[PDB]
Amino acid sequence: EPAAAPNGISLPAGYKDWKMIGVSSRIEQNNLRAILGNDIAVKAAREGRTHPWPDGAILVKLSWKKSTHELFPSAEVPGDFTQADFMVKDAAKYASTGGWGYARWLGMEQKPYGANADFAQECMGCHSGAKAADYVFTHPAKLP
Amino acid sequence: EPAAAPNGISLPAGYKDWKMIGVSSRIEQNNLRAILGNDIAVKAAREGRTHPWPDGAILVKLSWKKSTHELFPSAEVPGDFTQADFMVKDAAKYASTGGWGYARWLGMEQKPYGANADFAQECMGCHSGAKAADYVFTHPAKLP
Ligand SMILES: [Fe+3]
Ligand SMILES: [Fe+3]
Repeated sequence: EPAAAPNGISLPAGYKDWKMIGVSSRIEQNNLRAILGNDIAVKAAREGRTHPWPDGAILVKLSWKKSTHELFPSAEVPGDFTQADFMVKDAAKYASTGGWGYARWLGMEQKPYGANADFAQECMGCHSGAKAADYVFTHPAKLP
Repeated sequence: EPAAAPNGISLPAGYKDWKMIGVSSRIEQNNLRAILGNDIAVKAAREGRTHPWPDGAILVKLSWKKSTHELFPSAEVPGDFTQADFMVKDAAKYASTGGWGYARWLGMEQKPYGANADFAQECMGCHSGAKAADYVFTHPAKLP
Protein backbone atom coordinates (compact mmCIF):
# COMPACT_ATOMS: atom_id res chain seq x y z
CA GLU A 1 0.00 0.00 0.00
CA PRO A 2 1.20 3.64 -0.48
CA ALA A 3 2.08 5.58 2.66
CA ALA A 4 -0.64 7.58 4.38
CA ALA A 5 -0.76 11.33 4.01
CA PRO A 6 0.88 13.26 6.87
CA ASN A 7 -2.53 13.98 8.38
CA GLY A 8 -3.18 10.24 8.63
CA ILE A 9 -5.53 9.87 5.61
CA SER A 10 -4.92 6.57 3.77
CA LEU A 11 -5.18 6.49 0.02
CA PRO A 12 -8.79 5.45 -0.89
CA ALA A 13 -8.51 2.03 -2.46
CA GLY A 14 -10.36 1.54 -5.71
CA TYR A 15 -10.64 5.20 -6.71
CA LYS A 16 -9.81 4.42 -10.35
CA ASP A 17 -13.11 2.52 -10.48
CA TRP A 18 -15.22 5.45 -9.33
CA LYS A 19 -17.75 7.37 -11.37
CA MET A 20 -17.07 10.64 -13.06
CA ILE A 21 -18.17 13.99 -11.65
CA GLY A 22 -16.35 16.20 -14.15
CA VAL A 23 -13.28 17.18 -16.06
CA SER A 24 -11.17 20.31 -16.17
CA SER A 25 -8.08 21.86 -17.63
CA ARG A 26 -5.92 24.22 -15.64
CA ILE A 27 -4.29 26.67 -18.06
CA GLU A 28 -1.54 27.74 -15.71
CA GLN A 29 -0.60 24.17 -14.87
CA ASN A 30 -0.82 22.78 -18.45
CA ASN A 31 -2.74 19.83 -16.86
CA LEU A 32 -5.93 17.92 -17.83
CA ARG A 33 -7.89 16.64 -14.89
CA ALA A 34 -10.63 14.14 -14.23
CA ILE A 35 -12.75 14.48 -11.14
CA LEU A 36 -14.25 11.27 -9.80
CA GLY A 37 -16.12 10.53 -6.65
CA ASN A 38 -17.15 7.62 -4.53
CA ASP A 39 -20.81 6.70 -4.69
CA ILE A 40 -21.68 8.96 -1.76
CA ALA A 41 -20.16 11.90 -3.61
CA VAL A 42 -21.70 10.99 -6.96
CA LYS A 43 -25.20 10.64 -5.49
CA ALA A 44 -24.79 13.99 -3.73
CA ALA A 45 -23.38 15.61 -6.82
CA ARG A 46 -26.18 14.42 -9.05
CA GLU A 47 -28.96 15.29 -6.52
CA GLY A 48 -27.40 18.70 -5.62
CA ARG A 49 -26.78 17.81 -1.95
CA THR A 50 -23.59 19.83 -1.85
CA HIS A 51 -24.42 22.44 0.81
CA PRO A 52 -22.79 20.81 2.65
CA TRP A 53 -21.60 17.65 0.96
CA PRO A 54 -22.40 14.59 3.06
CA ASP A 55 -20.16 12.81 5.49
CA GLY A 56 -18.29 10.04 3.64
CA ALA A 57 -18.20 11.81 0.24
CA ILE A 58 -14.80 11.49 -1.35
CA LEU A 59 -13.70 13.51 -4.35
CA VAL A 60 -10.65 12.67 -6.32
CA LYS A 61 -8.95 14.81 -8.94
CA LEU A 62 -6.49 13.09 -11.22
CA SER A 63 -4.03 15.30 -13.07
CA TRP A 64 -1.98 14.56 -16.15
CA LYS A 65 0.38 16.75 -18.10
CA LYS A 66 -1.17 17.91 -21.34
CA SER A 67 0.30 16.52 -24.52
CA THR A 68 -0.90 16.73 -28.09
CA HIS A 69 -2.06 13.67 -29.90
CA GLU A 70 0.48 12.46 -32.45
CA LEU A 71 -2.28 11.91 -35.10
CA PHE A 72 -4.45 14.90 -34.36
CA PRO A 73 -2.43 17.90 -33.14
CA SER A 74 -5.44 19.91 -32.03
CA ALA A 75 -6.39 17.18 -29.49
CA GLU A 76 -4.84 17.83 -26.05
CA VAL A 77 -4.61 14.46 -24.32
CA PRO A 78 -3.08 13.15 -21.08
CA GLY A 79 0.55 12.40 -20.86
CA ASP A 80 2.47 11.92 -17.64
CA PHE A 81 0.32 11.30 -14.55
CA THR A 82 1.23 13.95 -12.03
CA GLN A 83 -0.96 13.55 -8.98
CA ALA A 84 -4.12 12.49 -7.25
CA ASP A 85 -5.82 14.99 -4.96
CA PHE A 86 -8.53 13.91 -2.52
CA MET A 87 -11.07 15.59 -0.34
CA VAL A 88 -12.78 13.35 2.22
CA LYS A 89 -15.89 14.78 3.88
CA ASP A 90 -16.18 14.31 7.62
CA ALA A 91 -17.72 17.40 9.20
CA ALA A 92 -16.82 16.41 12.74
CA LYS A 93 -13.42 14.78 12.19
CA TYR A 94 -11.91 17.44 9.90
CA ALA A 95 -13.78 20.45 11.38
CA SER A 96 -10.51 22.35 11.55
CA THR A 97 -10.10 22.18 7.77
CA GLY A 98 -13.67 23.07 6.97
CA GLY A 99 -15.05 19.60 7.31
CA TRP A 100 -12.75 18.09 4.66
CA GLY A 101 -9.75 15.89 4.87
CA TYR A 102 -7.28 16.91 2.18
CA ALA A 103 -4.58 14.65 0.82
CA ARG A 104 -2.43 14.43 -2.28
CA TRP A 105 -0.29 11.64 -3.65
CA LEU A 106 2.31 12.41 -6.28
CA GLY A 107 3.01 10.48 -9.45
CA MET A 108 3.00 6.85 -10.40
CA GLU A 109 5.11 6.19 -7.31
CA GLN A 110 2.41 7.84 -5.20
CA LYS A 111 4.57 9.81 -2.78
CA PRO A 112 2.35 11.47 -0.14
CA TYR A 113 2.57 15.21 -0.36
CA GLY A 114 3.30 17.54 2.45
CA ALA A 115 6.06 18.48 4.89
CA ASN A 116 4.02 17.69 7.97
CA ALA A 117 0.50 17.25 9.21
CA ASP A 118 -0.46 20.90 8.62
CA PHE A 119 0.15 20.68 4.85
CA ALA A 120 -3.62 20.96 4.35
CA GLN A 121 -3.51 24.65 5.23
CA GLU A 122 -2.06 25.12 1.77
CA CYS A 123 -5.11 23.50 0.25
CA MET A 124 -7.38 25.67 2.43
CA GLY A 125 -5.56 28.75 1.28
CA CYS A 126 -7.20 28.43 -2.08
CA HIS A 127 -10.19 26.32 -1.32
CA SER A 128 -11.41 28.96 1.16
CA GLY A 129 -12.26 30.97 -1.97
CA ALA A 130 -15.02 28.38 -2.50
CA LYS A 131 -16.21 28.51 1.12
CA ALA A 132 -19.74 29.37 0.00
CA ALA A 133 -19.79 26.10 -1.98
CA ASP A 134 -18.45 24.00 0.94
CA TYR A 135 -14.79 24.45 -0.22
CA VAL A 136 -15.47 22.66 -3.52
CA PHE A 137 -14.86 24.44 -6.78
CA THR A 138 -16.05 21.68 -9.09
CA HIS A 139 -19.56 21.94 -10.51
CA PRO A 140 -20.71 18.47 -11.54
CA ALA A 141 -20.79 18.26 -15.29
CA LYS A 142 -24.22 18.25 -16.92
CA LEU A 143 -25.42 15.03 -18.47
CA PRO A 144 -28.82 13.93 -19.79
CA GLU B 1 -36.17 7.28 -24.25
CA PRO B 2 -33.88 8.35 -27.11
CA ALA B 3 -34.33 7.10 -30.60
CA ALA B 4 -31.80 4.72 -32.06
CA ALA B 5 -29.08 5.98 -34.34
CA PRO B 6 -29.82 5.66 -38.10
CA ASN B 7 -27.73 2.49 -38.23
CA GLY B 8 -29.77 0.73 -35.59
CA ILE B 9 -27.49 1.29 -32.56
CA SER B 10 -29.44 2.00 -29.41
CA LEU B 11 -28.14 4.30 -26.74
CA PRO B 12 -26.30 2.21 -24.10
CA ALA B 13 -28.08 2.42 -20.82
CA GLY B 14 -26.09 3.53 -17.82
CA TYR B 15 -23.12 4.98 -19.75
CA LYS B 16 -22.98 7.88 -17.26
CA ASP B 17 -21.87 5.36 -14.60
CA TRP B 18 -19.10 3.87 -16.66
CA LYS B 19 -15.47 3.94 -15.61
CA MET B 20 -13.07 6.43 -17.03
CA ILE B 21 -10.57 5.72 -19.79
CA GLY B 22 -9.37 9.25 -20.47
CA VAL B 23 -10.00 12.91 -20.93
CA SER B 24 -9.22 15.30 -23.76
CA SER B 25 -9.60 18.84 -24.94
CA ARG B 26 -10.19 19.64 -28.61
CA ILE B 27 -8.69 23.03 -29.31
CA GLU B 28 -10.60 23.61 -32.52
CA GLN B 29 -13.95 22.70 -30.95
CA ASN B 30 -13.37 24.54 -27.60
CA ASN B 31 -14.53 21.58 -25.67
CA LEU B 32 -13.63 19.28 -22.90
CA ARG B 33 -14.22 15.57 -23.24
CA ALA B 34 -14.41 12.58 -20.94
CA ILE B 35 -13.85 9.12 -22.44
CA LEU B 36 -15.62 6.35 -20.53
CA GLY B 37 -15.98 2.69 -21.38
CA ASN B 38 -18.09 -0.28 -20.46
CA ASP B 39 -16.40 -2.91 -18.35
CA ILE B 40 -15.13 -4.86 -21.41
CA ALA B 41 -13.57 -1.65 -22.77
CA VAL B 42 -12.08 -0.67 -19.42
CA LYS B 43 -10.58 -4.06 -18.86
CA ALA B 44 -9.12 -4.00 -22.38
CA ALA B 45 -7.79 -0.46 -21.94
CA ARG B 46 -6.13 -1.28 -18.66
CA GLU B 47 -4.57 -4.53 -19.95
CA GLY B 48 -3.48 -2.97 -23.29
CA ARG B 49 -5.77 -5.37 -25.28
CA THR B 50 -6.36 -2.86 -28.04
CA HIS B 51 -4.85 -4.51 -31.11
CA PRO B 52 -7.62 -5.15 -31.63
CA TRP B 53 -10.13 -4.11 -29.04
CA PRO B 54 -12.32 -7.02 -28.05
CA ASP B 55 -15.84 -7.51 -29.23
CA GLY B 56 -18.28 -6.01 -26.83
CA ALA B 57 -16.12 -2.99 -25.95
CA ILE B 58 -17.98 0.27 -25.97
CA LEU B 59 -16.28 3.63 -25.74
CA VAL B 60 -18.22 6.78 -25.03
CA LYS B 61 -16.89 10.31 -25.42
CA LEU B 62 -18.85 12.97 -23.66
CA SER B 63 -18.32 16.55 -24.81
CA TRP B 64 -19.01 19.85 -23.11
CA LYS B 65 -18.35 23.36 -24.27
CA LYS B 66 -15.50 24.89 -22.32
CA SER B 67 -16.32 27.51 -19.75
CA THR B 68 -14.01 29.29 -17.25
CA HIS B 69 -14.67 28.77 -13.59
CA GLU B 70 -16.17 31.90 -12.01
CA LEU B 71 -13.88 31.66 -8.94
CA PHE B 72 -10.75 30.56 -10.75
CA PRO B 73 -10.34 31.92 -14.31
CA SER B 74 -7.46 29.73 -15.38
CA ALA B 75 -9.68 26.66 -14.82
CA GLU B 76 -11.52 25.57 -17.91
CA VAL B 77 -14.53 23.57 -16.86
CA PRO B 78 -17.53 22.03 -18.58
CA GLY B 79 -20.36 24.20 -19.66
CA ASP B 80 -23.22 22.99 -21.80
CA PHE B 81 -23.25 19.34 -22.84
CA THR B 82 -22.98 19.01 -26.56
CA GLN B 83 -22.81 15.35 -27.58
CA ALA B 84 -22.22 11.70 -26.73
CA ASP B 85 -20.20 9.76 -29.26
CA PHE B 86 -20.08 5.98 -29.13
CA MET B 87 -17.99 3.25 -30.69
CA VAL B 88 -19.24 -0.31 -30.25
CA LYS B 89 -16.82 -3.07 -31.18
CA ASP B 90 -18.22 -6.00 -33.13
CA ALA B 91 -15.80 -7.16 -35.75
CA ALA B 92 -18.42 -9.18 -37.59
CA LYS B 93 -21.50 -6.96 -37.34
CA TYR B 94 -19.69 -3.70 -38.19
CA ALA B 95 -17.09 -5.10 -40.60
CA SER B 96 -17.93 -2.46 -43.17
CA THR B 97 -16.94 0.34 -40.75
CA GLY B 98 -13.71 -1.16 -39.44
CA GLY B 99 -15.30 -3.48 -36.86
CA TRP B 100 -16.83 -0.56 -34.98
CA GLY B 101 -20.43 0.65 -34.75
CA TYR B 102 -20.44 4.42 -34.58
CA ALA B 103 -23.22 6.49 -33.14
CA ARG B 104 -23.72 10.01 -31.84
CA TRP B 105 -26.49 11.65 -29.82
CA LEU B 106 -26.68 15.43 -29.68
CA GLY B 107 -27.46 17.59 -26.69
CA MET B 108 -29.45 17.16 -23.52
CA GLU B 109 -32.26 16.25 -25.90
CA GLN B 110 -30.28 13.22 -27.15
CA LYS B 111 -31.18 13.60 -30.76
CA PRO B 112 -29.57 10.97 -33.00
CA TYR B 113 -27.06 12.30 -35.41
CA GLY B 114 -26.94 11.46 -39.04
CA ALA B 115 -28.86 11.89 -42.26
CA ASN B 116 -29.20 8.17 -42.96
CA ALA B 117 -27.77 4.78 -42.21
CA ASP B 118 -24.44 5.62 -43.92
CA PHE B 119 -23.62 8.56 -41.60
CA ALA B 120 -20.79 6.55 -40.06
CA GLN B 121 -18.63 6.98 -43.18
CA GLU B 122 -18.11 10.48 -41.84
CA CYS B 123 -16.66 9.08 -38.62
CA MET B 124 -14.50 6.67 -40.63
CA GLY B 125 -13.14 9.59 -42.64
CA CYS B 126 -11.08 10.65 -39.72
CA HIS B 127 -10.97 7.46 -37.69
CA SER B 128 -9.30 5.66 -40.61
CA GLY B 129 -6.27 7.77 -39.73
CA ALA B 130 -5.99 5.71 -36.52
CA LYS B 131 -6.23 2.37 -38.32
CA ALA B 132 -2.91 1.24 -36.79
CA ALA B 133 -4.60 1.61 -33.40
CA ASP B 134 -7.82 -0.19 -34.46
CA TYR B 135 -9.51 3.13 -35.38
CA VAL B 136 -9.26 4.49 -31.82
CA PHE B 137 -7.34 7.67 -31.25
CA THR B 138 -7.62 7.70 -27.47
CA HIS B 139 -4.68 6.36 -25.51
CA PRO B 140 -5.98 5.19 -22.08
CA ALA B 141 -4.72 7.60 -19.44
CA LYS B 142 -2.02 6.09 -17.25
CA LEU B 143 -2.94 5.62 -13.59
CA PRO B 144 -1.04 3.81 -10.80
FE1 LIG C 1 -7.55 22.04 -5.08
FE1 LIG D 1 -14.22 10.64 -33.36
